[PDB]
Amino acid sequence: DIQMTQSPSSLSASVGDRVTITCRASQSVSSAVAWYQQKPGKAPKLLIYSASSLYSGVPSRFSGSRSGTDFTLTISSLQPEDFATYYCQQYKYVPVTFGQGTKVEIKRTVAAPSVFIFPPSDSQLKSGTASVVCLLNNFYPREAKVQWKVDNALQSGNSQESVTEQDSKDSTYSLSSTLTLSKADYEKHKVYACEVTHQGLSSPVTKSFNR
Amino acid sequence: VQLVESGGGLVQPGGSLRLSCAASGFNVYSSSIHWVRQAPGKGLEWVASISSYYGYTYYADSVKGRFTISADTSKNTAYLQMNSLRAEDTAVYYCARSRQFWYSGLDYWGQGTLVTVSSASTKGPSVFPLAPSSKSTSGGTAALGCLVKDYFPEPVTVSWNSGASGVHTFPAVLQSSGLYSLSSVVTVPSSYICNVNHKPSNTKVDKKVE
Amino acid sequence: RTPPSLGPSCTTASSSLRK
Amino acid sequence: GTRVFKKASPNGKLTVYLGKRDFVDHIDLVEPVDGVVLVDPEYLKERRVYVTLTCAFRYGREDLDVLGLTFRKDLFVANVQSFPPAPEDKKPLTRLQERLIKKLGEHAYPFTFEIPPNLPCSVTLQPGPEDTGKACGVDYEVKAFCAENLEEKIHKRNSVRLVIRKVQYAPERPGPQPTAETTRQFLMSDKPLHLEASLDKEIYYHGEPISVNVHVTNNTNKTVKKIKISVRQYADICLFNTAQYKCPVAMEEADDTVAPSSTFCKVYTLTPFLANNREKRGLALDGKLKHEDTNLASSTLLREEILGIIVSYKVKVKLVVSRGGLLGDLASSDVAVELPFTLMHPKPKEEPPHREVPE
Repeated sequence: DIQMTQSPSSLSASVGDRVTITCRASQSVSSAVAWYQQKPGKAPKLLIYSASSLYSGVPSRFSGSRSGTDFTLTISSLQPEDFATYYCQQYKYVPVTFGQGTKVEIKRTVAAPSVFIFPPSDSQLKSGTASVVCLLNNFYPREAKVQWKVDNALQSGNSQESVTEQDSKDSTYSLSSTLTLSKADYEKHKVYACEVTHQGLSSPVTKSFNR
Repeated sequence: VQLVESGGGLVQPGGSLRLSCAASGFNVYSSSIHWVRQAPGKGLEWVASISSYYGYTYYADSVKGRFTISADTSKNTAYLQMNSLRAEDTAVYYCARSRQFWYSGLDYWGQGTLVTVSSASTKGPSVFPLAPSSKSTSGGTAALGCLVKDYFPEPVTVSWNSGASGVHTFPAVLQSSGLYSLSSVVTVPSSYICNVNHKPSNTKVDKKVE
Repeated sequence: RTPPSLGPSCTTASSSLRK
Repeated sequence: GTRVFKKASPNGKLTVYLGKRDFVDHIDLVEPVDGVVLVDPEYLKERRVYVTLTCAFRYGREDLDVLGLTFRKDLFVANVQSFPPAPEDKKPLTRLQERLIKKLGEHAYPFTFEIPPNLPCSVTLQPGPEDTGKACGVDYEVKAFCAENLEEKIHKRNSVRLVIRKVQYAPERPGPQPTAETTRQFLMSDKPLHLEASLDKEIYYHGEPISVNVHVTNNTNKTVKKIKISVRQYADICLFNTAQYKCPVAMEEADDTVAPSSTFCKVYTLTPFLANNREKRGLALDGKLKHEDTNLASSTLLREEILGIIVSYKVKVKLVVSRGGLLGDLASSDVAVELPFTLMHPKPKEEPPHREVPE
């Protein structure tokens, strides 16, 4: 078929920057290209068609371009509204095919994570398994490493992260990391610590507990 | 002037489902109608289209043989009937609209309908507390929370203090057990309950922390 | 006579024009 | 507006550039047909290159049995001797031609065709399985070839041929609402059967439903046994000998009866579309370029006969009325009314797609 590879695939900038997304097509698709914005948990919306025509009700700042098999979407100055993911679509050949997306975020000044740790509850221990939850709150950028050391030991595939989208009045992400053990395993050891690394905190922080 | 999809829930592997998309306020013979699926965080995949003006239907080779797009133009609705379903076809399926004369992108999308496909009994969570502590307090701010773990159908919702600025509810994760886990927390000072609910289980549990 | 033609020459294509 | 159409002669020697394939007829003015023709690096062997725009009627012959065979009869032919340029023929370039020459050089020879405005739009007549060759109806074609004189037998590989369409679009202002009414008086009384009908509006777009308001005042002793609503395409075809047909393209047969001394008011809604009209060979469609689907043909618009294929539409509303009475079943009692309307595309912003754009 036609592969439509969006180049940048993720990119940071601030309200008023001039961003450009690109999308290269496997072969000549003429100008049969559309561009789409999708906000999280919400259905994709149509921005540009025929590669260069602005859809009705779309801000002037969005612009489509074409150079043979290469297509660009530029935004001349980001607004608070239009922080989302963007796909290109060729529609010159069944099967029409999209791209992988390009996430655009706020690119604020760095902010450290409010890092915590939560032991498991009495309610959950009576159930036969133990989850212990480390929380990273209100930080930028999104990148962050978390390591669970139970008795200063590497988490051997027993943890799981999860993270929101950044957008808020303060432009920051948050992230939880959940280590899940069976009560049998949990009660053996005593030292449950969570080490966090982030480019807003020099010396890697470690919260712990014993219960 | 809207699209609204219907059907769509949990069905065992190899089974079947039929989605309907009720097209409100535009002329079905001057528009083409498509389904587009988006797995959990993985982009957009066209699956099928139909032209009622011309009586033609088109498919992706992935769903050929087991998906069928139909239209009942009397009711302004279209259908995607889905048999022989895998886990892979789990996604948020979207009903999107196209201008028939002539195709200028998908200019209107439906709110989506979720269709999970797993062997997993439709089980509800067991909420648990995250008590505020010295190991969770920072500069006048102490974080409380709730853990929602081991629910089988995707959609859950969490309110804090019954409609009550500082709450983060996290995207859920799937674990080796095929159940869903997630958490929600709240920033609050050193001086509350969590309204959790899974519609697919018919269970609302508002636990409290301390 | 008047011209006859048979059955269903190059493909039509496009090229760039600068503004 | 940065892309232009191109096509080359099979042997490369000649290439034709155009800014579009569809040239809009706005009734009093038609978009001119302007492009350039490029003569190659002495691939050229001939001593002159002309370009010709032909409006032609294309048809197959019923009396024969040669699948794919068609004949093109010219209705309007224009020429330009653009290579070499002919003096006493100075013309100013369009902006499109000026750009194309900068892009290509002095060997890109221009041509401009103004189209006579009293010519038929591009229309294609619906083929059937048997019809395997080219699309019958009315088509435009720009032809570029290189030959000694205009008498020379033109080799096919020394030439290039491009289909172009002449198209109209819906008017800005809709006409007056379509209303109609007829009264039938019967033999021994003067209390009439009255049929009033109306459309919701005068201009409709392809695929758009058509709402028919029907008001029957039946003052008679007869009974209306059925009510038939049909959308009809009318085609007036002129090629020295004229022809004409009216073909129902959508139809509802309501078993809605009107009693004696009864009124009856009901809205009916019909939507003309091609899918349930594929059996109708010869039905008029908007012009095809090669073989892609087009819609039921749009209404021909005309200034206040003419060659080609003139299309127009009417709703018909017919009351089927019981018989008996004085004359048994010998005389019809039926009552009908016809409601003209315009069926077209809205004016676009960009030139409509050449082919099936999701192909």
